[PDB]
Amino acid sequence: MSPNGNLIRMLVLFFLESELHEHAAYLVDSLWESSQELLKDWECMTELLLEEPVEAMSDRQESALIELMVCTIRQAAEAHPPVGRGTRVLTAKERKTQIDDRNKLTEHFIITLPMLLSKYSADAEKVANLLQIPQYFDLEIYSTGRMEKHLDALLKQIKFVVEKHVESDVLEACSKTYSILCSEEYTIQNRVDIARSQLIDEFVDRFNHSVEDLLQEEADDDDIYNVLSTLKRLTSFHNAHDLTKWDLFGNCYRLLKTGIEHGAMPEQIVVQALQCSHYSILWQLVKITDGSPSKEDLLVLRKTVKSFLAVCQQCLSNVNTPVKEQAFMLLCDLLMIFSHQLMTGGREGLQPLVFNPDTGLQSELLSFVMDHVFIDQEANKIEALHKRRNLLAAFSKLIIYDIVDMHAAADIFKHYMKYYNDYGDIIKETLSKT
Ligand SMILES: Cc1occc1C(=O)Nc1ccncc1
Repeated sequence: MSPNGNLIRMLVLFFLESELHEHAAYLVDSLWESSQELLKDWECMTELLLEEPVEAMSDRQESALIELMVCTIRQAAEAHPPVGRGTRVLTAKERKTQIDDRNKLTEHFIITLPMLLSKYSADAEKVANLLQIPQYFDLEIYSTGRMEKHLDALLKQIKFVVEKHVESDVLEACSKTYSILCSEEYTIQNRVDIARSQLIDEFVDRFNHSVEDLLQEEADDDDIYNVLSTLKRLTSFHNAHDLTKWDLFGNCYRLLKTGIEHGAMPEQIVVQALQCSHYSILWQLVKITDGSPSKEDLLVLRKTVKSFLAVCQQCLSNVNTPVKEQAFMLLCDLLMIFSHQLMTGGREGLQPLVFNPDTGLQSELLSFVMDHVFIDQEANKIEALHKRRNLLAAFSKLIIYDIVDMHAAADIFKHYMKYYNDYGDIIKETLSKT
């Protein structure tokens, strides 16, 4: 009870103080054969986190307990070592345990996860880590346990969280949590759908008034905060939720047009308005793949796509390189999606939606690569390199399927590989003689 609480308090200290385990997931996995009983005392944990002391817990150790708690909850639910330690056939008794564990952590965390979110509402890192939990719930128990009350509680708290936060980690964690609760059962489906589309509506109104405030305006620092703040939330959700019924593309399109014309739109507002527009378009495509869509259906989406390909192209010329990257990424996505590939799986109705990038665009997709993939000059650089890598791999796809001139490409890859082709073999010797 407090005998387990001491063992957990010390286990959190051995993790932080000793870089003998870097990764929580890996620590827990290693101790799992040997200390399963302790690592699934979930009441003991939620207690430590929620209770006031009689030695108090410091911000950093709390964070660590929460991260270890989630890792235990996974390993119990999945009943297999995490990604990186995997090698998968359970015995009668292993399976029987998995079922009993899942029941325990669900019954428990349904009750307690709302209270954890409550208490730690402003700690983005903590909230995002906590919201990884419902994915492991036996969601049917929101009916079985007559536990309707606690589902309202969770939803009340996910509201507070979205209303308080703008970090893309938190928001995404909030979007995924809805997707999980929202479609997993029918019993609960209806309830969640309502909470969601209320949450949305509130943020579309704010966004829309915020858009108007800004474009009508001299433009206040607040005018800029309000537009961005709301957009971010809607962009986050628009990935896994189909918000097409609210014409978001419309207002994003204006934001982007104003930033090109008068050239004075904040860089984060542009990037978000780009991403949000893209998500608008993919969900427009999905409805039009699955329906039996008419002529005008197609042609109205086409104009939307060309008017947007235009915006992304123009946005390559934005001063702020983050814009350029977003611009580029969406161009290299969209040009691939709205290729002739779109007439695979018998879907040759979609011919009018196909796009071939003109010369001027192809040349600017060659530009960016020389200017922003292949550049002259800690952990911010290994993360920066993997991105230019993705920007290039996304550009690679366009070259292979002849959507940009495959020879103009090759000549840039020639130019920058020059020293590998000129002096590489003489480097080869070196790393076999030293
Ligand atoms: C670091 C590196 O990256 C690519 C090539 C090399 C390289 O040549 N390293 C080296 C040269 C001479 N002695 C020892 C090592």
